[PDB]
Amino acid sequence: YLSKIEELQLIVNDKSQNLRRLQAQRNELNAKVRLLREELQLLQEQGSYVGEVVRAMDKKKVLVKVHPEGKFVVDVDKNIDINDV
Amino acid sequence: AVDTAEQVYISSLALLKMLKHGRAGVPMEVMGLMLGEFVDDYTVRVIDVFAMPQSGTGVSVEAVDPVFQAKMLDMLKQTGRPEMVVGWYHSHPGFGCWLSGVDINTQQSFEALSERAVAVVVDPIQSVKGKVVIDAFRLINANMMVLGHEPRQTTSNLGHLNKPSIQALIHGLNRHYYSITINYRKNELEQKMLLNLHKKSWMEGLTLQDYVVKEMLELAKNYNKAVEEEDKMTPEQLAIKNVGKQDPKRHLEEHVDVLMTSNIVQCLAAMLDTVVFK
Amino acid sequence: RPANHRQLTFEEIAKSAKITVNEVELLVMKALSVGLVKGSIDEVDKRVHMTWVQPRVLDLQQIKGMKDRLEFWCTDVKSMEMLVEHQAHDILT
Amino acid sequence: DLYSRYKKLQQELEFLEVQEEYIKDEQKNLKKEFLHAQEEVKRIQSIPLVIGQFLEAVDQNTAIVGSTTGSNYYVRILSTIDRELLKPNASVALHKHSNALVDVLPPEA
Amino acid sequence: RLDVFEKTILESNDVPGMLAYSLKLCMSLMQNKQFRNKVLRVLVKIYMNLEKPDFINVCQCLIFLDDPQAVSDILEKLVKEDNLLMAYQICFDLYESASQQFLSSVIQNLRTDQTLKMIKILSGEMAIELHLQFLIRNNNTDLMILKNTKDAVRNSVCHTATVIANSFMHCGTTSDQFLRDNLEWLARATNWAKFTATASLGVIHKGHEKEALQLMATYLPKDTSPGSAYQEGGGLYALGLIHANHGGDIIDYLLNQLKNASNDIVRHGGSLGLGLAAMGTARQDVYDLLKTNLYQDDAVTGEAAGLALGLVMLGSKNAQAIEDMVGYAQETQHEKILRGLAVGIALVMYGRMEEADALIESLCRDKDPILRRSGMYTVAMAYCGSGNNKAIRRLLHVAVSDVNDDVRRAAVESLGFILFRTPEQCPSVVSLLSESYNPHVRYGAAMALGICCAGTGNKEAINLLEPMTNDPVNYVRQGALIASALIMIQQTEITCPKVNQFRQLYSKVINDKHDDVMAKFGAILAQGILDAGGHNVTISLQSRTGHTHMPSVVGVLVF
Amino acid sequence: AVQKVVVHPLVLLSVVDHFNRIGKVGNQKRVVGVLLGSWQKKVLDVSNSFAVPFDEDDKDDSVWFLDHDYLENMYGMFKKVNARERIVGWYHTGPKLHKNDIAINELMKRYCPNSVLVIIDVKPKDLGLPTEAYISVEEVHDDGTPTSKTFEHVTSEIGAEEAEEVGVEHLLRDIKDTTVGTLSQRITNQVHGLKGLNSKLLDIRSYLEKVATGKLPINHQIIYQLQDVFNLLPDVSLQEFVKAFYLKTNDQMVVVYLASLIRSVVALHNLINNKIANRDAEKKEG
Ligand SMILES: [Zn+2]
Repeated sequence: YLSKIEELQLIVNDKSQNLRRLQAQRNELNAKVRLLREELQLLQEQGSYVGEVVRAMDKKKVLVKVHPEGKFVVDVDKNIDINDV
Repeated sequence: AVDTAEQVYISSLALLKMLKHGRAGVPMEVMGLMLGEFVDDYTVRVIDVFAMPQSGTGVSVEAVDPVFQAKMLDMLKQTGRPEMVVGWYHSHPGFGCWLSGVDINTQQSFEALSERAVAVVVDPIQSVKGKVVIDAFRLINANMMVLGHEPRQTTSNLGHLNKPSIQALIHGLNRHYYSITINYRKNELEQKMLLNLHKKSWMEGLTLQDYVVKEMLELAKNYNKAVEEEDKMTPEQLAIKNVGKQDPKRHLEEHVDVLMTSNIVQCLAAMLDTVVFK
Repeated sequence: RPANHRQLTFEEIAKSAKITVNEVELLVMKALSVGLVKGSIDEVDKRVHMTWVQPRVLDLQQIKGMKDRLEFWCTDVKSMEMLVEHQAHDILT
Repeated sequence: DLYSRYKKLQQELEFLEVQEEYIKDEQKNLKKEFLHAQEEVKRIQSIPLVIGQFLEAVDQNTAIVGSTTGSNYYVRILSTIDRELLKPNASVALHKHSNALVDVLPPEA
Repeated sequence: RLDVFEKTILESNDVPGMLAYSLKLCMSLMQNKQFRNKVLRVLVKIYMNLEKPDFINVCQCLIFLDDPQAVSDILEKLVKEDNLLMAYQICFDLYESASQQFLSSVIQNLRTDQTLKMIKILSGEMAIELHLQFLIRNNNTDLMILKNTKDAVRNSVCHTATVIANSFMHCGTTSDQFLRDNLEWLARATNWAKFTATASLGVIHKGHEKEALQLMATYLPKDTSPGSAYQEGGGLYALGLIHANHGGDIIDYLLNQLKNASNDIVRHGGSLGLGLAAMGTARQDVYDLLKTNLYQDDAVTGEAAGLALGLVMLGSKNAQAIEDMVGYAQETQHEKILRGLAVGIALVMYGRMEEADALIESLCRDKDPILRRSGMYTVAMAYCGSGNNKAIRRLLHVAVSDVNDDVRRAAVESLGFILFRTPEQCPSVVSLLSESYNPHVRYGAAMALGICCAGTGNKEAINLLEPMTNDPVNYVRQGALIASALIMIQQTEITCPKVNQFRQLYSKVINDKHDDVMAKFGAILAQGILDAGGHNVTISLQSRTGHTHMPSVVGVLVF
Repeated sequence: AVQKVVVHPLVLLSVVDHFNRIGKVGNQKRVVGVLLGSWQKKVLDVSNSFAVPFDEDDKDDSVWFLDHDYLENMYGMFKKVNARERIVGWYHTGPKLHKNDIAINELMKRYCPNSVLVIIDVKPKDLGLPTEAYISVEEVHDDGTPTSKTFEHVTSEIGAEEAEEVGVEHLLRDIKDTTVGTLSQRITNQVHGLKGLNSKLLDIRSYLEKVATGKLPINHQIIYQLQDVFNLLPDVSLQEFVKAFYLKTNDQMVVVYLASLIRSVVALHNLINNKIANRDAEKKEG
């Protein structure tokens, strides 16, 4: 029972895991604050403008008539529908 | 008869002459030739990128002066190294660094004679530090659709070259073009001395200069009051009696740190006379 | 004398300079015209104050024994540099 | 088991001693890289500011601006400007190349 | 101190097996090599002092105390006492869990009916060929997945992980099925699919030792005849695959094939094969000709030189392999040659546990992330388990504080080697590692989950990898793929309910054609490792005998 | 009367690759080259240079080699690439000088208003500054000999012009802007204290070797007339800044009043809103 108090009493010192739980959570927080601000090269290509659709037609095409411009028929992306037009 | 993922161990002077050639290279596009040595199949090196006269007429294949080639290599032969050309550079300093309609001829016009003749696109007139602005490609041709367009041998070099894959007409130009890999050499033979002069010079030269001190503190403390009253216009806005404010909208900062390091500077400046004197 | 009391009294001046009290003022205003020493001479105590001067030509024995100022400076500003850095040692960081 | 019940306690204890030392140092480095991230936000612009005006916002921090270039555009806008400062067609600042909001100026003309 | 120790091993009556599990428990709290060998050699002698002799003590002290003469003494007791049936522990643990260098030294010390079964246990071919019999008799294929992954073959992993799949299923089936079913899918061969289309015969023919040459009768080194030497070099590499750790003359015959006046066209695969063959045997001739392979100044065979020379000099502490391979490291003009030499000079010092500190500090002293990466591989092999903090402090410093992610990647591969013993705390530290900001180290954290928690029954690792395949980086999604294949070895659906989820889900994400083939690059390989054996076989990084199994460690870290 | 220039180390990387030439051509150990540029003001900027194939005899050290195949027609090249960046000087390594430097300067002085021998640093381990300039001087003596021409220390720096950090600050990958007062100041304390006081050890090298084994510039005219400036305050006991100690109370006035007041506002800054965020997190985590 001599040394048989000391390891369990050093387990009493394990609020270091909780104060560092806040610290590791803050690591995650501000590290992905950083990584979230790192996304902003997405800014650096595309001022992808508002489009002017009269109506769509078949064969996976639409009618976009751009804002001071004319009729330009194109294909669609994958995350919106011909139904969504 | 076989294709491997190549690599370009650059001399930094290549990109240095490209940045001079683009900075001073007034946004009219211009043309030159690249000078390295074809070391092996899976790597190439560029040891040199030389200069051109002011060919302000148009980028074309005719703009290469062969007597300038002869005298250039001759003046490299009376200097120490008689190396070999590896290809050609050019500059696209205005637009978004993608293959012009003359390049689509002169690339294969040059690599009809040379082996690889890798194009180099530059735009240092983008912005100042954080873009990586260099662009190189390897012309694949319609002769080589016999076997597949997949060297692949060492992977993740073309996988991290594939990681951007982003220019409009160039990812349109997956056809005719697969890029080449550009790493920057273990340059400690120069990075050593660039670091050493960089930090032995970019702090007060002989570094006994600042060791201005106090009227800048007068103006700075008047800053540090004139903005502190609007700093304290925030805890009144923290009195929302119960809760009437969406998230903290935090303006604690930017006046901790300025006060902190500025008056660290002032207290170590108060040190500085008791330091220099004894 | 390297030492202080650089607000010297006029007494050594009027003794060894063969000058009088009414002429120490001319003795140093003519030196203001000369321009090698520009003292802020006291005139409530009549003290001839020492400011910056043009020192000598050669003191070869003090070119050798300037160590008590030069090496003094070197090792003592070095030691006190080591002491400032040694008290702020482990914020090397 | 008085032979290894109490001595295996140190075994998985040394390791989180070392991680307890470690996460401190990782926080010591991420402040550096946070400063690098924040300064590298501002290397591209805010000397060369072009002028459009706001039109409408679709969603969170992404909106529509017409411009003094003639046409209209739909742009991802930063969290820098406060979310209500864009009610009229106010004098706003965009990018030459890549067209995104940096700042908004309320008066003009 | 051995005074109360000696009075309490010559003590009075309890179960003497207190001391038997106390062997492993003393080994569990062991810190040094100083009274480890002391207690290790005196408990076996207090079992020789107690009247009942023991065999688990020599089963442990042969692999921790490395005495080739005491096993010769009690093997004369195996010839004299004559009971082969109690002899199984010492005999086939000496076959099972012994170092090959210690195997050669112990068959040297031992030879001075069991008169020939003393040689037959050391060759130990009986378990090899009935293991091979198991590998031909048992099977459970999924060929529909092989076709729906065969749709995306290139000069890529599909051409290699189809044969990796049904060859980790069948290490030596001695039967053609992918040779038989097609030739045009086999006709997408360009230098690495050529190297693979001739090396895959020995891939699918692990073991089956005698019929190597007469099964590659077609693949003798004049019997291929394309215009390309890789279609004939990978075949001699496949001879090197078969002739692993038990050669005879064919080690020297691949050596002579390299020395039949042939430069870097046979060596293309045959040098890899030769180094794989004479692995750890510490030969001289292969070092003699790999010195001119080292000084080829061509890394297509030079990396084979560095790798194969590290292989033949496993844990050497040579005064000339270490120095004369670190010498060529600096003045070379490439660094994939330094990858070759990197893993070579890592493998040249294995498990020394206090010796290699001069080399680790000398190489992490330098500035090169490739050479510091070499140092991290070398500290992964010098240190495995011995978390004395002499590893982990500066190892963790350079692991996660450094500026280049490749040495960081090798360091998080080192973590899985120094953390094999108690994988309980390993979720609590590698889930923390997960939080990384960078692609290679995201992937390396996934690899730490993989090679660290290979045999575990963890579900938190799967819970980690699921957002790691919900990640825009494609190859950290393949890190989730391959690492989850390494968490789904050895275990079935009753172990964790994400097994069949990922089994059908990897085909489900290979249904998506618009993913990167880098995102599904090792998806065919995740299916193959997902049935490594068909859950028949498992990894052996730390054997159940008590001692680590070093060629498996070689396999995974060069893998 | 020249203070400082602006230095692009790009053609110093040309010094680096000519330092690669000389390691593998032959007997020429030191890097000697020619420094192009343009006088703009007392401040100046350099954009290009070149490196002569140079030899120098160890016997009768005034043996130069500056080829006009390498000067005139390469000058035509460098004139064809730009008319602006013409000659301004030359460069050689070491810190000191060799003998022939004066004549190598006077060779290309015929082309330039002031040719400069910036002595360059290829293996930087120095205690003071990097590469440094020397202007044409006529100081001769107070004795009146034929006119002196040994080009005197008329200094320089390493200035930074403009952008180039597309290359440079991407090529950093290591360094950080210290928010000054964050051991940047003690980097400076180390460098300026230690490197100015072993510069003072160079001064005691002067003031010991020029006392034991050193003649004619022993007290040249600028040793004693600057021992004046050394005799600003060298004094013996504690040097008695009697004015300056209550004047240093007047100094410490501003500093520690900003410490007390301002750092008490810093106490308010961290502590009050830290208690807000802290205790809200604490019990509103329930
Ligand atoms: Zn161009």
